[PDB]
Amino acid sequence: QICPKRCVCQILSPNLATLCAKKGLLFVPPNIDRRTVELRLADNFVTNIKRKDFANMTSLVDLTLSRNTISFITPHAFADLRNLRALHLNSNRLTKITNDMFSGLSNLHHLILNNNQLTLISSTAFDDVFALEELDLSYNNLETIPWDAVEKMVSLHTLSLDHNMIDNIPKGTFSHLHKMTRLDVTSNKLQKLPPDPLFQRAQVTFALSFGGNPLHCNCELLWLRRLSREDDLETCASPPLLTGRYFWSIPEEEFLCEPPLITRHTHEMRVLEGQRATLRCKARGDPEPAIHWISPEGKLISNATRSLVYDNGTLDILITTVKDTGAFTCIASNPAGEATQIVDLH
Amino acid sequence: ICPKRCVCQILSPNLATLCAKKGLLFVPPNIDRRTVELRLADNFVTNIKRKDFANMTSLVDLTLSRNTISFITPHAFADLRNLRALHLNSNRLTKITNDMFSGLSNLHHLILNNNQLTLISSTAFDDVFALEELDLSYNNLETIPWDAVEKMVSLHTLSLDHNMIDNIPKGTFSHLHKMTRLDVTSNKLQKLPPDPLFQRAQVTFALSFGGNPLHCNCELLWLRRLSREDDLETCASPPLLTGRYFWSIPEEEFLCEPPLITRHTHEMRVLEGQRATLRCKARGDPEPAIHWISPEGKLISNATRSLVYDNGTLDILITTVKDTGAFTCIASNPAGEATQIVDLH
Amino acid sequence: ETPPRFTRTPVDQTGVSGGVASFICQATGDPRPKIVWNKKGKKVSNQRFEVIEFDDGSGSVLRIQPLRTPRDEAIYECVASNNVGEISVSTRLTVLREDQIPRGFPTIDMGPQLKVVERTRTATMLCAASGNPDPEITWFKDFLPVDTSNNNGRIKQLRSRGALQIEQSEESDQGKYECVATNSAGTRYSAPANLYVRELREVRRVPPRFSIPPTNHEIMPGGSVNITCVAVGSPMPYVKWMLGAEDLTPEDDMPIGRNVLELNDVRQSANYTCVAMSTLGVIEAIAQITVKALPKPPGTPVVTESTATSITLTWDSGNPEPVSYYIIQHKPKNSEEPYKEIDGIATTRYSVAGLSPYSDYEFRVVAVNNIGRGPASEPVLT
Amino acid sequence: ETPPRFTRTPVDQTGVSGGVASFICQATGDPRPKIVWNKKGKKVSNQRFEVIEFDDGSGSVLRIQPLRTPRDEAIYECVASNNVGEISVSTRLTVLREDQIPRGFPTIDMGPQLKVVERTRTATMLCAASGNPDPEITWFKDFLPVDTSNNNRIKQLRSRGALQIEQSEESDQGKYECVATNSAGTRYSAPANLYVRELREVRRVPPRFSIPPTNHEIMPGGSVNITCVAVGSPMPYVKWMLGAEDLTPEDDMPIGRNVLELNDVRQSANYTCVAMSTLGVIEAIAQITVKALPKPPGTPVVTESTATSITLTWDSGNPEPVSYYIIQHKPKEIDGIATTRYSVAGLSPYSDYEFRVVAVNNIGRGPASEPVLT
Ligand SMILES: *[C@@H]1O[C@H](CO)[C@@H](O[C@@H]2O[C@H](CO)[C@@H](O[C@@H]3O[C@H](CO)[C@@H](O)[C@H](O)[C@H]3NC(C)=O)[C@H](O)[C@H]2NC(C)=O)[C@H](O)[C@H]1NC(C)=O
Ligand SMILES: *[C@@H]1O[C@H](CO)[C@@H](O[C@@H]2O[C@H](CO)[C@@H](O)[C@H](O)[C@H]2NC(C)=O)[C@H](O)[C@H]1NC(C)=O
Ligand SMILES: *[C@@H]1O[C@H](CO)[C@@H](O[C@@H]2O[C@H](CO)[C@@H](O)[C@H](O)[C@H]2NC(C)=O)[C@H](O)[C@H]1NC(C)=O
Ligand SMILES: *[C@@H]1O[C@H](CO)[C@@H](O[C@@H]2O[C@H](CO)[C@@H](O)[C@H](O)[C@H]2NC(C)=O)[C@H](O)[C@H]1NC(C)=O
Ligand SMILES: *[C@@H]1O[C@H](CO)[C@@H](O[C@@H]2O[C@H](CO)[C@@H](O)[C@H](O)[C@H]2NC(C)=O)[C@H](O)[C@H]1NC(C)=O
Ligand SMILES: *[C@@H]1O[C@H](CO)[C@@H](O[C@@H]2O[C@H](CO)[C@@H](O)[C@H](O)[C@H]2NC(C)=O)[C@H](O)[C@H]1NC(C)=O
Ligand SMILES: *[C@@H]1O[C@H](CO)[C@@H](O)[C@H](O)[C@H]1NC(C)=O
Ligand SMILES: *[C@@H]1O[C@H](CO)[C@@H](O)[C@H](O)[C@H]1NC(C)=O
Ligand SMILES: *[C@@H]1O[C@H](CO)[C@@H](O)[C@H](O)[C@H]1NC(C)=O
Ligand SMILES: *[C@@H]1O[C@H](CO)[C@@H](O)[C@H](O)[C@H]1NC(C)=O
Repeated sequence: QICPKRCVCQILSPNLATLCAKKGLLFVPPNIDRRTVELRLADNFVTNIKRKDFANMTSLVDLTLSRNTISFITPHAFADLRNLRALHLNSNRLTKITNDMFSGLSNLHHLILNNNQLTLISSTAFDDVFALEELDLSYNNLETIPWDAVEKMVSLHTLSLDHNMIDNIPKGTFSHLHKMTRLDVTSNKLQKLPPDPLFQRAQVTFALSFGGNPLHCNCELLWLRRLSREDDLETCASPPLLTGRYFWSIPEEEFLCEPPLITRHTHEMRVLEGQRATLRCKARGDPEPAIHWISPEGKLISNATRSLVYDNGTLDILITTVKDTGAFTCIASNPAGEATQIVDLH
Repeated sequence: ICPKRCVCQILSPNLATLCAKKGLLFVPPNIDRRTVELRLADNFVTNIKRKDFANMTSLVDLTLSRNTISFITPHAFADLRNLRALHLNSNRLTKITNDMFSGLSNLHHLILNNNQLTLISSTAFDDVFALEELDLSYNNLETIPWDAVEKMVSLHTLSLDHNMIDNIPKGTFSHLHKMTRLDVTSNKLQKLPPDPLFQRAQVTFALSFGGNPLHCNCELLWLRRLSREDDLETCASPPLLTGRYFWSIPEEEFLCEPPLITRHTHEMRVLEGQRATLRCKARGDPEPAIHWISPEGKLISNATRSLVYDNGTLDILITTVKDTGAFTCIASNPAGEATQIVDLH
Repeated sequence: ETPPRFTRTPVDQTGVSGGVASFICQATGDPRPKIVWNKKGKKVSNQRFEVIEFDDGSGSVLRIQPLRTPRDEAIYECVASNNVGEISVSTRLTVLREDQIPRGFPTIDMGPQLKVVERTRTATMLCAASGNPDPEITWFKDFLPVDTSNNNGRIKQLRSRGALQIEQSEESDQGKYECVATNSAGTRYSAPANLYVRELREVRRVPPRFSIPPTNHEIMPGGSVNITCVAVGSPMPYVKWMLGAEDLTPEDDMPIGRNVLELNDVRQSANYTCVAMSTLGVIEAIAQITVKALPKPPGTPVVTESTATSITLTWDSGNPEPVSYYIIQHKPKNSEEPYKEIDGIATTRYSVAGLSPYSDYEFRVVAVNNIGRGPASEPVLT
Repeated sequence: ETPPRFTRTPVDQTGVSGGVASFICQATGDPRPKIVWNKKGKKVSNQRFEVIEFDDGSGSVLRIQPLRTPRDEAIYECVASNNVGEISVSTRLTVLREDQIPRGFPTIDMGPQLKVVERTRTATMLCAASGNPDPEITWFKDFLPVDTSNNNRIKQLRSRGALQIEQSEESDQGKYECVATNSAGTRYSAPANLYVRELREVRRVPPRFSIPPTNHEIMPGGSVNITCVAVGSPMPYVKWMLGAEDLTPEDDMPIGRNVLELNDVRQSANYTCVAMSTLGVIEAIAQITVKALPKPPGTPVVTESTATSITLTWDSGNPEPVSYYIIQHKPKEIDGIATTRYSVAGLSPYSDYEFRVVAVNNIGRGPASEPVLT
């Protein structure tokens, strides 16, 4: 029944809606009816929100904070919004996305964060909105997002990343997300794209846009080339021989990959009696090879005790044991090559 | 003559190179240096180098709108002696160093809207003093080199639609008679200086100052007496006026407060040449201005032999043998001139 | 008719480039002398030059803004001409550049700031200057010189700070007030300052008064207490806290009307002073904060009842604060051994039973409160 | 006609939740046995359950994705039925949760990554596993099991159970999954699409030095840029070695052209220029020798002496050859003496002289030797 001054709140059965768009507000209205259901604070000038603002608003199903000067959000301020379905935080000055923000938003289906200055998104910050349908993170400064939380969003259909600086993207994503119908990743810093059956459905139901990206046109992107999509002015960046030319203007036979080659490995080493033994093995190629090591029989552990692994191509066994001598062999995984060399220790 | 994927047409008398919406990742390597118009709008260039716009002397109009530019090499916009219009809107620029716009005398149009500008180094505009338009809307700016702006007599349009500007000097817009439009919406302005250009905004000149944390005192009474149209302006302080519209408040409610000295030093005995610090502070709306007087004159500011103004503290460094006399603390204010006295020995 | 006679002739002033220079000229006669300004026998034409007619219409003021050099370094003349006659006087203008400023040139130490005073009240435009020799102060309202000749009652220049005290302000006082310093070296103008005059605000002026005085308190050692002090009135007073010599609150953060001091770790009893101050005087108030300490020794126990094997003791509390219980110390007459204590006495009387026949005993009483145990009182023999 | 006979019956598999489990079933007969999968006498209906028909049409594969528990813990049966008869066999399914995983359960140490091989070339899908006991590796192409029974094109490697596909073809394109299985249970690995492209035909030419490292002679403590250029397809990685030690960290290695920037050369030593591609390793040597100042020659000895002439003889006093010598004389220097002997003429009769000899080479002028009286 009670709506703040300068606000036009209308009552319709059975839900109360409070409209406060374009009112020149400097901060959130102090006395908004807590049993409201729709709240429009769009096109105002609010700088920051407090817990007391949206404290007891349980019946709220739609909140609109579009086009403001919001720079900071109180932790646990979006709490008690159990029935909130749509949230609009577009066009603001948000910097970070902490877990305390969107905690308790189970029924949230629409989450909009476009046209902001997002730099970092803390992990598990999306582990409560796992049942949303739309996520707009376009026009930001993001490079990485909590992908693990995204994979748990089966009901997702629209993911917007129109303008960012995203480094790369995991391969295991879009597995359970069968509901995906639109994905835009234009204007980012993506080097490659993982193969997915949803992308096979984009030939002439699903509409994707990947233009304006520093594509690494190798054999790892051949699947997308065979895909006969319409030209969206995509452009390659590497190899240098393909730099500049359109992604669709390049024949399928020119998307080549290179088999690895081990440059240098340790010839022999004498670190018995348990002294620290450091082994060296490295290989190069396009794309970058994957170095794995073998014992006389079997392969060792990754990032754990008794073994050092992956990048650097260097085995460090910390304090070695007295008897670890045998036959060790270095390999290099690649979409087109499997180069290898051997090294003995005593 | 013209790079691949680019449609550069030759029409009398100026050469134009068009490369809009081409998905470019960086500046085309072989653009004709004797070009006059260059459109690189709606692309995806990340950074510019000196070799890009090195010898483009005949260039009069450059358009780099809607890109992903985050860094530009110093002295890359050099040798653009005949450049009149520059469009750098919708990008990811962070800082404005002096090396950027150095040598752009003939620049009339400078556009920097929709960016992430945090700092603008001084004297960075001391070469574009003859521009006609400056768009700095939609940024993170709080202060700009006003000194460089005052030397822009031919200015008519200054856009600041969305920023975080603290305040604005009073001496500006003096010689800038050509000003016809100034927008300062959505900022953090506390007050506005009185200027004859604002008197010309009654019902030629169009100003917008909505969405600001206005400090509705008697210092803004001149703007209230000005019977402009309601642009949804809202006051923030004093708390008694917080929330209500700027135009819904009568002129008689815009009040100021006379200063009052809270605490002052009773007496002082500063022999042995030690530092003599006196304390005097006053409160009011708006904040008073503390000045000190000698027996008949006032001392120097922020220079040798005297410490002054803010903190409200006279520090005479190493005091002399004979500085005893009558000293008096004052507090300037639009409505009050309270004062008290203190002696030293 | 009467030929024009100069009532006030323009003088040679030396201004600085980028500044402002104004020349005054007015004369009388029949008919009224129409004054025209000329340069090299030619009337002024440039936009930067503007002529302002006096209210009398008997004179005009030539204002040059801004000043440049050597574009404006020339000789100008003022021609006052009517039907009966025509007269003229010449004067020189010197515009020194920024690199020509001498040591001892007039400097605005403090220019006039924006001021607003209600109608029929005193207005005070402030200004200050320095240099060699000491420059004198002249004011310029609406590009016109201010008549501060003698003490009339309306507009007076102050002398022992050449301020512009305008008593009984009115509608006509609204305008742009400029400050001007001038000596033998040259002339410098100050920053403009708009003066606005509003209607009288009928507000009741009431001195500061404590609405809620600081109530006394008694807190245990190393505790905490919220002491509140509230003052009201128009104008509202700024309330602070002092311990007599020292102040607690910073002079930047002083609350209005209500000040609540949040104490912590109270070590020693002391009085704190609550001071509220407005423009109508300064009032004070005292808050009593006392620390409760160990109990004082009770009244000397007196043998009220006495038998062969039992002795009843009675005593006074000897304390302003309530006592929890008492502890009776007891030992034989000449016993040089440590006392024996009877704990758990909720009353002021207790009967010590189990004594020896024909034996004198010594009894002491100790008081114990919430804090702890105090000293023992003087004993009693029997 | 002949009633259906099971040639291979599905077995009890223990999968994990969130993973994938597939059951195989195929039989023969006339006509061909049309296989239908049933649960509790009911045909499968849920979306997560999918049946894949064999190429033969004599069997079908039931794929369950993803696995859940205990939602999917039940017994299933495979019914192969035709016109002449109908047969069926049952099997048990155990679905362990992530917090129910026993100690020693199969773990994918290395899953199959994306690979691309041209037509008529060797493809090698890799995989590895661990656990107790040691699980064996089975592959699943396009949700169907790969026939690697015996050496027939596609062979599983003897122990690292890779999938060596010799003579690749069009049909080889698909999704290759890796599966490990022991007595504890069954675990699937991450899928990996394999694509086959046309023959590229690139000329494979071993590394060859286009511009070999030229020899150099530098003064003591003199910096020098030695250049080494190699060409060929594919381009070789050129590096530099001091025989035992290397300069470049091998992380930043140029292609075709490598310029070594040396500094402060104190002692003569050999630098090795090595270029290496996939077609072998070649080597080259760059000569860096330090030229020094000449040592002072042997003390000059008066072999012959007359009234107006005195003959000088001396040793070179240098291991390296000396261009010429300079004789100092006074009661003035004589330049341009290409030999180790010189007769100083134009002297006064009965006069004692002092003689010094100085050596000069390509670098400059050395010290003067110890004098000699006469
Ligand atoms: C660095 O490069 C040099 C080639 O330019 C090599 O210089 C050689 O050093 C050798 C001695 O180690 C010399 O070999 C001798 O040659 C004579 C005949 O010339 C033989 O009678 C000797 O038996 C033989 N001695 C040995 C031990 O081989 C070479 O004369 C000399 N060659 C040149 C052109 O100078 C260096 O060998 C080489 N150093 C390394 C570590 O590789
Ligand atoms: C485990 O291996 C990974 C590399 O795969 C390392 O993870 C990195 O950790 C830092 C934070 O400490 C991140 O900023 C990097 O982005 C991670 N790198 C990658 C490629 O993800 C990690 O350093 C390893 N941990 C140990 C102990 O070796
Ligand atoms: C990659 O390379 C450098 C050495 O080239 C590693 O530096 C070593 O780090 C370990 C500690 O983790 C130290 O004990 C060694 O002393 C370091 N080696 C040297 C030569 O300084 C670096 O840690 C390596 N990083 C990874 C992920 O393997
Ligand atoms: C711009 O034009 C000038 C000359 O028109 C270029 O300067 C010449 O550059 C070449 C080598 O690139 C030299 O051989 C000439 O000696 C230079 N001439 C002069 C007068 O310096 C200049 O290189 C051009 N700018 C760029 C970035 O290439
Ligand atoms: C706080 O205020 C009370 C009230 O004045 C003080 O009590 C007085 O103390 C003096 C001696 O200290 C006595 O001579 C007076 O008779 C007392 N007057 C009253 C009304 O009690 C008290 O001493 C003060 N305490 C402190 C720490 O300043
Ligand atoms: C190797 O070659 C380079 C040029 O090819 C030499 O360049 C020197 O360093 C910079 C170039 O980055 C120039 O500004 C200097 O003027 C150059 N110095 C000289 C003496 O040319 C470099 O000298 C060479 N390096 C060595 C160790 O000899
Ligand atoms: C919210 O609801 C609770 C009732 O449990 C009430 O105590 C509290 O005061 C309310 N807060 C606000 C800001 O209305
Ligand atoms: C004077 O000095 C202080 C620091 O000493 C400085 O921060 C301040 O900006 C100066 N103020 C003026 C008016 O010069
Ligand atoms: C200004 O006030 C602060 C009090 O916090 C003091 O620390 C500082 O020394 C003062 N500055 C000067 C120059 O005295
Ligand atoms: C007294 O001050 C403390 C400060 O923490 C606060 O918690 C408490 O609520 C206050 N109590 C009252 C009555 O103001």
